[PDB]
Amino acid sequence: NTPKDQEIKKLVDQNFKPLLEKYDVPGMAVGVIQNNKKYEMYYGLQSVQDKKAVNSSTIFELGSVSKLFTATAGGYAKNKGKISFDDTPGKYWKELKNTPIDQVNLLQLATYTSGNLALQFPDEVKTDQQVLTFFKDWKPKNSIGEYRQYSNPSIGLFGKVVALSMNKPFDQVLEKTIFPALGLKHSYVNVPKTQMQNYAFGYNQENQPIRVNPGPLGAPAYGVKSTLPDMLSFIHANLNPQKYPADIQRAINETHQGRYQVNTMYQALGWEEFSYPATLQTLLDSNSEQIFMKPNKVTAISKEPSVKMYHKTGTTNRSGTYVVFIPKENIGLVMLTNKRIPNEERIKAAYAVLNAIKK
Repeated sequence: NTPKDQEIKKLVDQNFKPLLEKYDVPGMAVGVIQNNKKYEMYYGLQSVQDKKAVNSSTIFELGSVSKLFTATAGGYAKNKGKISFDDTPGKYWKELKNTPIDQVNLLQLATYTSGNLALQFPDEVKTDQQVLTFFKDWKPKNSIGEYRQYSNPSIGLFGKVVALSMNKPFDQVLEKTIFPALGLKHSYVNVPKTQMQNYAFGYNQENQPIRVNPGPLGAPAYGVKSTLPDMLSFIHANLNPQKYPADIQRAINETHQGRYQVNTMYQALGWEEFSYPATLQTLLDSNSEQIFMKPNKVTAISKEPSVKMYHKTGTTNRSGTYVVFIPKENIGLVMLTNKRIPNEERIKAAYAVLNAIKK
């Protein structure tokens, strides 16, 4: 183990490992990628009932971090000419033609500015048929494009349209096109039976194992599962897109462009973006209740910040996910767990590790 191996292990042991006992989390995988070198730390149990330890093959649910793959698929479709972000959803989902939702464009769906879509579908919307009925009956409220409200229905519709534009179901868009283009070999929307023994159980607040299939249009919002080595490769592709072939390189760069600004945060496709260096308070504020749950007025970007960093939290439940990268520093970090941990704690631990790593 190199001098870097030891230093990084120590930093991760100092800042992430205590979270396991503090929040009774069965298992965790934490990785750092720096200058094309991976550093992987595994702790605890993949499955409590099986006494299977977390390892490099463990597959974790990504939760909301799944949206980063929806974003990449959309950047891919757009740069192949299959969609334009100025298109509306009825161009592709023909039953939405001549309905009010066909007045919202795809970029506005992908970046949560339709003006009338909340965090979740209404409780009564449970089947694919009911989702279509929901969108046909939809009416706008706030001026389209002017207010951000984080929303699983919003990006789910975006992902459904992306799949329609590529003439494949969304699961196939990821498993047959996007994941292979990124070199990921153990990332899934549907975990195959030959991998079930590697699939971590999620654990609720009562520490019981929980597994559920997605709701309607759920896969683009929270439906991806992946390993720590695969997620480090994904961060590498975001740090060095120029090393990848053009179609996926263009897709990745598309997810890095700021689309509008809310206070100190810039919304890109999937990724949240910040001027580097971002103070700890700026990163914490991006996960305030105000930003997460309320409608916030957006402002057009004058010019993008000159030096940037990017992160995404994978809230949900039965899992904790956090990913962050800094192009200037050629470094990034991934945290995966099989139990929820307060976002505040994920951000603080990653901030301390990244601020201490020697160049």
